Amino acid sequence: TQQIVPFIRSLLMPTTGPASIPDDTLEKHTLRSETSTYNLTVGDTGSGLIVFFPGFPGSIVGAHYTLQGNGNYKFDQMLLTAQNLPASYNYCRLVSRSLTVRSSTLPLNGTINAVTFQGSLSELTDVSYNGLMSATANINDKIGNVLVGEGVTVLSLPTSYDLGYVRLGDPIPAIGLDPKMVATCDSSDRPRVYTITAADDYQFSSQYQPGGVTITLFSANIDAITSLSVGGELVFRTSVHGLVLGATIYLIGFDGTTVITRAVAANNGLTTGTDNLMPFNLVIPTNEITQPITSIKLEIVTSKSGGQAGDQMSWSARGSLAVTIHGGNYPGALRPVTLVAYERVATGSVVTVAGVSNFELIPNPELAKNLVTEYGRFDPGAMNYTKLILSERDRLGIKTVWPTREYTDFREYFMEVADLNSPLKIAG
Amino acid sequence: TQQIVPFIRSLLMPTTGPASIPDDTLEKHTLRSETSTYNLTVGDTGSGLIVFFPGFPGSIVGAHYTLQGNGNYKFDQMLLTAQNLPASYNYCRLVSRSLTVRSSTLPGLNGTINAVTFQGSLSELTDVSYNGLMSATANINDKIGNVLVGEGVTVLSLPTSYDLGYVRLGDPIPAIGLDPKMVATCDSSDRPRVYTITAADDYQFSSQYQPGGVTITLFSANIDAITSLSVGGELVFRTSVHGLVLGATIYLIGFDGTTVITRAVAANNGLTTGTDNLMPFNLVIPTNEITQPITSIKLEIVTSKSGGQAGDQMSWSARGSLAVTIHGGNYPGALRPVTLVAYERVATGSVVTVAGVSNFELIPNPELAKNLVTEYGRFDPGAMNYTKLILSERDRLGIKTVWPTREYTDFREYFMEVADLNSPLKIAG
Amino acid sequence: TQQIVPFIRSLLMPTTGPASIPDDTLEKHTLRSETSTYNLTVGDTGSGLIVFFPGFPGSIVGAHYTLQGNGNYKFDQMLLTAQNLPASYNYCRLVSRSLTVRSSTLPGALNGTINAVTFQGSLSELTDVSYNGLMSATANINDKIGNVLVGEGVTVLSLPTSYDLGYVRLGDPIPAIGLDPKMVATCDSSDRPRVYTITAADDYQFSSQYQPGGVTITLFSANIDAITSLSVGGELVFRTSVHGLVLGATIYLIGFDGTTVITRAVAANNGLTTGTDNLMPFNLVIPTNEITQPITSIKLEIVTSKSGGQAGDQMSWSARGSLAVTIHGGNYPGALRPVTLVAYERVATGSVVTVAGVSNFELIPNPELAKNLVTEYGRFDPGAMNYTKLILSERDRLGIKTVWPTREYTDFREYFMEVADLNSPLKIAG
Amino acid sequence: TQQIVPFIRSLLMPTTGPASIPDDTLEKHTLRSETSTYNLTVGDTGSGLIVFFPGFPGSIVGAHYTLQGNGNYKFDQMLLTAQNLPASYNYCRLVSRSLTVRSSTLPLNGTINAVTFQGSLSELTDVSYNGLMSATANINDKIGNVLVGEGVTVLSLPTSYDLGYVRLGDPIPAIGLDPKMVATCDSSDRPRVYTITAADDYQFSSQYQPGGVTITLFSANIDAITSLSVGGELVFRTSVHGLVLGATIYLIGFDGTTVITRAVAANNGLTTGTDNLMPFNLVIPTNEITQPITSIKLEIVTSKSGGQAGDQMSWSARGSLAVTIHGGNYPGALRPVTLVAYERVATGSVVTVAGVSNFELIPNPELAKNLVTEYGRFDPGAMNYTKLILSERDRLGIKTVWPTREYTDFREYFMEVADLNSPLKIAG
Ligand SMILES: [Ca+2]
Repeated sequence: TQQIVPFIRSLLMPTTGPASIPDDTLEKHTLRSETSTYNLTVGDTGSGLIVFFPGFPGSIVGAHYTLQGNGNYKFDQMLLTAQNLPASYNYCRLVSRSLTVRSSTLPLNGTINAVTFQGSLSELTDVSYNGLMSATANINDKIGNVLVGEGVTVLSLPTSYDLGYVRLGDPIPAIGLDPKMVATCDSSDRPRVYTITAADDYQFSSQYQPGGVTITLFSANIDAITSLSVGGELVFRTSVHGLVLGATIYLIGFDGTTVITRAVAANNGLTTGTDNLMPFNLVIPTNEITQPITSIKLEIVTSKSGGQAGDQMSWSARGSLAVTIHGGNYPGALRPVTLVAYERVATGSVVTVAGVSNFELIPNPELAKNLVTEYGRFDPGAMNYTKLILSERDRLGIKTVWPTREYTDFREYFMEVADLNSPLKIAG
Repeated sequence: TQQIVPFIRSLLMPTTGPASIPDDTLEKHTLRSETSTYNLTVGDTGSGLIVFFPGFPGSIVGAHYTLQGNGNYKFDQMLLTAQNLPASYNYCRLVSRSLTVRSSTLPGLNGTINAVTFQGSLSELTDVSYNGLMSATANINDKIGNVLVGEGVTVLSLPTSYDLGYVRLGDPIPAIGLDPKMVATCDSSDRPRVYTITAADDYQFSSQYQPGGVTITLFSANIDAITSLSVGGELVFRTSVHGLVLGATIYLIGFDGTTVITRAVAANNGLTTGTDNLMPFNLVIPTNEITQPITSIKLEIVTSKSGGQAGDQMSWSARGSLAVTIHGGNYPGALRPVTLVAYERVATGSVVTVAGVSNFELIPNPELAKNLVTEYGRFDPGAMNYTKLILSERDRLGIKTVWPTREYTDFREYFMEVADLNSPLKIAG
Repeated sequence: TQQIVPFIRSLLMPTTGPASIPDDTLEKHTLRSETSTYNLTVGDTGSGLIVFFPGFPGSIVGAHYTLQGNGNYKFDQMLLTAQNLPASYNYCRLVSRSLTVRSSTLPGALNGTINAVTFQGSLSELTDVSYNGLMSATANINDKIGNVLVGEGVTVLSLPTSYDLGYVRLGDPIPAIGLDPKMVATCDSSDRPRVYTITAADDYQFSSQYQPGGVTITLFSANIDAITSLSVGGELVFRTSVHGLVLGATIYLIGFDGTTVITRAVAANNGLTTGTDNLMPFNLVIPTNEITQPITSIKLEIVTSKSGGQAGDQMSWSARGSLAVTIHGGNYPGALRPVTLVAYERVATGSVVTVAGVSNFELIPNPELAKNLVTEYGRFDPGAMNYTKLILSERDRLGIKTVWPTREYTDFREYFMEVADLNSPLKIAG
Repeated sequence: TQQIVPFIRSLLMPTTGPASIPDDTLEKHTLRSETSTYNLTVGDTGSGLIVFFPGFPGSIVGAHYTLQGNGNYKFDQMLLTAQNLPASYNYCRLVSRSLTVRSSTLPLNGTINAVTFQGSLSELTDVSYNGLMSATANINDKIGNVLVGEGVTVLSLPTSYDLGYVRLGDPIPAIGLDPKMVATCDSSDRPRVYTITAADDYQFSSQYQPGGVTITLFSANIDAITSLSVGGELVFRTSVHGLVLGATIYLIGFDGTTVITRAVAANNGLTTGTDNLMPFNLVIPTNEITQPITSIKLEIVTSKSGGQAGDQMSWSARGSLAVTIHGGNYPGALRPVTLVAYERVATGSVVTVAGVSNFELIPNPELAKNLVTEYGRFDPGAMNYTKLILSERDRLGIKTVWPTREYTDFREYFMEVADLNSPLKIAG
């Protein structure tokens, strides 16, 4: 520390403002802060979960779920940046981010457990208040039973530097006959791909039914916050004449709710002694994803034209599908997740979220006319200092989740120099 | 500056030759320069536009458009590297590049130049007129106005990110096939760009019967492509009317409004009542089909009926989104920064001369690799820090992406004041 | 060199253990070593080829092929890491790797030599893979070694092809339930895909007389590379003047040994209508587990038959379209790219060619292991990367090879690594 | 640089005058400069090509070709030294050379592309204005789209030192009955040899023709500016009686034009069941070569004494030829070539060439009576300095082809000491 190092200051105290990442990604950019402010209402059980995406390169900060009588979560709302970055910028990179979670009202209130998990949302094996505590072995990535009144601070720590600029989901110039037409340029670099072999000569056998017989061929945990696509093909064989197949893909939210439902093939006759192809050509736009996607499943309906008492409908199925979630493997886009769980909070009280997110940004064409961009400030040793700090993360006690009181202490313990500027004022 | 720093020299004075980028991308490579030389002819209006892709990792340097009586641009030709890199190399990275635009011959001084570097791809520019260019950036060192054509302009490529991966060039891959016109390449793929177009969300179509059908343009959207791309996704059609037949075509439109590529996506396609009718998109567009930069995509649909009469009212509902993936499209330099050089008031028939040097890190193809030694880059510490410092002070140093050539020449000699032979190595021991 | 530099030590002497790569990719990770041990049996010809993927970010180390009487190679087995990384970890980055190849046992035989090269391309890109032909795959003298005695053996050392690489997703199983026992769901290496584009036809005219059973053609064949999952997309469009033509089409993915690895019917029994486009879409996804050996080429066959049929019937169609073969994470440096070939010949039939290696990784544990596996940011030492850059910059004058006569590598180890100095007065400090 | 180094000065600024090459070739010699001055006229297409032989040890500097409507070149003239060195000197060595090409009149004018190619003229795969640019990979051996008004400077850079003295094509004392008798002593050291196996049991078969049937047995690219010879033998076998063979060798110029035509065997009966020899004993003197030779071809005429409708004439041929071009492999004699191409220059305008060539020379016997010769000035470190400079050629930007403006700048940037001579004038 001398004066200090703008980047370290920004990284460890994001509410302080942005600084350019001192890596090798030399783009002309501009630096911005976006606040997040939410007043969430506590449900009947007095318990709930905030899912944060600490590294998300853009306006999505997290999602809030209330816990219900029956032990299920129920989606409340997305937690966003104050304004929608893709409306003004085309490219983006996360510099630093911190969020504060505490109670503000009562109609004192319970406790908080928090973890930073090194995987995407659907990968967590246990998301209960208590179960959170073992999502990492890292002591500085979990905090237990912090009083809600005092609150918790979530600090975003890096998962890789020299990251590319991410395209935001920015609207692209387009005209179309449909009012509800939407055209964007999506986060794409570093896609995540899931491959699901749904069937390898899977035999299906069942008696006839008016209305048909529905099965769930598979269900698989995947993650998506933004646009994705499904490709691939199932091949069906049969000895039985006049079978008609229906198939639907469901994308399921964290709360078990159907987020998206897409008929992949409806009313589709099967021919005897031939391959019957069922292609998958799904594109799911960002705006359709009303809450984080947590799993994908495929249902198949089998029915017969004629039909009787005992008819026995049978088919064989083979094939694999590929689920590409665009930009999904970009560190921060899905990957690190910070869960903040609260319980025993009085029903009707307010859980207050306040955060600052800092970005390197490239303006969209209209803003670029009035927004000057520059290469980052050069200070050598900024990156080495960051590397040193992170290297000593555990001995320094630099947490991703803090009791706010402890984070406040840390701020003043660190940051003991901010020294005006000695004789520039008297120099010459 | 001590002696100097090969990379800085190469970056600021590309005509000087190549140097390895001093980042962390440690590959065994070889360093090469490729010249670009063009003598472009000025059209009737005395006005035109050169689109440069200053950061393009490969042989595509830009494109020339003439401006026409009716105010439209008309494509002239691609501006390329002297030789086709993908014929000899498989992987590539741009080190540095500069280009010069000026007039040489006058027919039996000519006008002015405006230039900008725009931080987006070609189709993203809101205004591409000679005058309108000047506001594409707010950055004073990324625009230059009313430079005399005789003196000319210098385009200097400034970085948009280091630690970039090697890009696969569009290199031919060994292949045999029954078709003479068969082409197999391995394309720039890393860092794709993806556009998502929701063309319809229960869009109702309604119209009276027509012999030959009724054609509509469902959507049109600005996209960018110079190299291979693909279109995926699906539209779903519903209808109450029997015997409707659908035709659908995708058009990829050039900067000059011209159709570059036209692909029937579904021709003659009967719609069944009370069911989803699927129209999949499985398009792959190879690089060699893209004769000029793609600027927009549109989809037309033809609706016709088997029978047909006077008043028949054909109706359908449509739902679905498409995804346009342009391979390696988000790789910084591949589409992103664009430098426009516009000229006007140049006498018709005069020559606008382009001369450039492009510098590359390259990996040879298998046949060349047998005779082309590759190495890790020369190590000099502080090269990257010095680059970072220079760029950090870009504006106070006045390091432009577009220069009046005279000012760039001055800068060269102002900078580069040491190139000092090599003092007593010659007398050492 | 002072003490030394853990990373350089790991890079140049991988059997020594792992160290964090001193680049800018700051992830909380853990460091691990995985051994590779194989005892390969020499075939009838006394000759064979080991294909190594020195930079592979994961458990695939290489593949062994024996050479046969007829001059063809025949796949033996994949060479892997001791345990399957994707079963325990989700993300991975290669730190360093070295492998040893030597004779250990013989029947009865005093012959046997190794030629080896590191080729800066993927397997299918090599123009000549014969024992002798290897020697010209690079011009780099420190990337080839010739006629090393098999008894002494060869050392393959993995040298970097780029730092600041992203973590690669391993082919890790993803939680899934399904009606099929043989159901498999993974999250694959995807970042940095490789894409091949094949224009299979541009108004290609087909013409042939009728045949019971049909007339099969190979429309195209193209060299591609795949070790892990890939997909095929695109479309062919067929036109015809002849009524009642039925088309069959199959894609074959062919192994290095000319053997069919994967065969997928793309369209079987498919009637063509007169005066219209007839679409043949490609919607293929090939999962990793189906790829039993490295894929070296792709070909498409088309069968043309007619419902009726007679003596002279002349079946004709026109075809247009291109396909795209995406191999997931294929362009990630190391995934396909550098290949080291170790060829042996004149080894006595029935003798053992022994492979021993160590691979070092930066790893992120899967959710179950993450509960008990502490992860950290890498040890900071400044000048580690500069020192690496210096070393590599002077690679040729230092004689740092990717393929060594083992005896020469051993000498190099002791020539380098002349300081490992205990730790002077910490023991007496205060 | 101290004062400077005469040789480096001469090498980098040839217009400055000659200096002795500081190698080990210690001959008593004399130093001379010869200018080259040409005013070339631009043809109909406004386009043309100047071929320079930058290293030529003697009076041949280059050749000018105009480009024609049909895309062919047409030879204009040889570009020579001001006076014919072989008339006055017997031996010679090139020290340094520079030439300038620019427009001097109009009847504003076009552009120049230039390259130095490390091979002889006929070896260039592409000689078009645009194609030139890829003849080398060396950035300092090519220059693109230089304005003709400003012009280009060609600088000759070494291709080997410790070269022998070359015999010029000097006239030798001789008397003869023929007025047109010419006797010279030619550049011979380091011959270049081409070997052409024209036939290895090549079967010829064709129907009879009054006047015969002519074939071109082979055509091969070779290079010659000065004297050459053709040796070797073809052997013909046949089953057919009364066949008569004619054979002619053509040496073809760069412009596709026949430079030299020599009947090798005219009217030559073939005997059945025997080898029929056709020897090659050609000597081509320098003075017959009116423009650079670019290829050699051999035509054979086959005719029959009798002759009818269908007669079928057949022969088998075997043998190889050797083309020796005297002194051809002497570095500079054929080897490096610098091409200066211009286009878009107005028809009728003058392209002006001005150059200086510097030589080490040994006078002919008559001049030797009045021309003092000496061993070169000794300065140690001259050669090391040259080696250093050339070793750093690319970082110093020492080009073989320059935009003249850039070369002029270089001259004044270099050559910053030429310091009179401080107190010799005041010494003692
Ligand atoms: Ca870096």
